[PDB]
Amino acid sequence: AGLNTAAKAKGLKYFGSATDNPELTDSAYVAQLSNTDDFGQITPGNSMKWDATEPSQNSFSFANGDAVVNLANKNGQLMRCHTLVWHSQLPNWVSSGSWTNATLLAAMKNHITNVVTHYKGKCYAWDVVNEALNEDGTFRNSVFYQIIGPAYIPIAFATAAAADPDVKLYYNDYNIEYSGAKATAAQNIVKMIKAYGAKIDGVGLQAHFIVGSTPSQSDLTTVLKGYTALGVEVAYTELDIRMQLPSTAAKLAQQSTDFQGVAAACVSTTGCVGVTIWDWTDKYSWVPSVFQGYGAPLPWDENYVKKPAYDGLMAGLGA
Ligand SMILES: O[C@@H]1[C@@H](O)[C@H](O[C@@H]2CO[C@H](O)[C@H](O)[C@H]2O)OC[C@H]1O
Ligand SMILES: *[C@@H]1O[C@H](CO)[C@@H](O)[C@H](O)[C@H]1NC(C)=O
Repeated sequence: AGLNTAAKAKGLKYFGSATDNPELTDSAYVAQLSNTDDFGQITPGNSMKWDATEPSQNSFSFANGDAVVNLANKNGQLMRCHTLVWHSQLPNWVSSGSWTNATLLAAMKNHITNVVTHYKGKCYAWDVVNEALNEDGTFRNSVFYQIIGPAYIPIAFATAAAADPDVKLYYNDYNIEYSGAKATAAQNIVKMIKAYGAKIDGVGLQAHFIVGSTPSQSDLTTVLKGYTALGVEVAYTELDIRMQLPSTAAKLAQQSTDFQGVAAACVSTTGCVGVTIWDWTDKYSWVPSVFQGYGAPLPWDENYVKKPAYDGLMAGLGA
């Protein structure tokens, strides 16, 4: 009957979607987000990030994150929880701080423990560290890397695992879905976390792709299997396939095949537990405001009508 039923028929745990709190007032939107034929899983796009959950040091704020969890709960949908440690969407107090390793570590760990404990039992997975890599596979020079060094990564994982030993702990990034230095470096992150003795369960592959320039199914699959070989699971976490505007029939058809290969790569890899799209309607995509001249990235259009990419996903899921 839909993306989520099809995914689960093939052994995935879910097909899901991100959302954000302003969208939850739109009844037609909510009705489709709440359609469990299509979505068995939800990710909050913004309300579990650091700025949203710890706007001042030791002063936590969960209303907006909780409202997304309550909608998934109402629907019987799983949650992915996103994201504990990331260089973006930090509150001023983190980015402007005069830190030592000891004082930043205490603040980071306190952030993790409080947010993960708050959501204990409520998340299928956490994206514990997000976007820690440069494109060449070096570490991104965030505040956390500059002050703490590489250890911030395993320390973050270990702190999350202490707070909630059951939730799947993921490393999440973009441009780690195709073969190259960045994906190799993401494998090396998995290895490093375990060499520290810390827990990592999954690799999250954002999958912000471009129509006509999407990784092939074969390379996607090689990359997925390069992570599952390490003894972790994998998921596509933020799938969207942005097109160079204007939209045309031919671009919409290409977009379909591009989405199809992503779904099919996940099915083909035992250990790929699911796909989440970064919202589901073009109306609410983050893409146009960030990638100038691109848009129409999702399987429904801006009036909530299915595009050819819906069918491409269904075909890649073998439905
Ligand atoms: O802020 C980051 C964006 O930079 C990231 O942009 C990448 C750039 O490389 C490719 O173009 C990839 O397709 C895009 O998504 O996307 C995640 C976001 O948080
Ligand atoms: C910060 O402290 C931890 C020990 O808590 C350590 O693993 C790491 O090397 C330190 N980093 C730096 C840059 O001093």
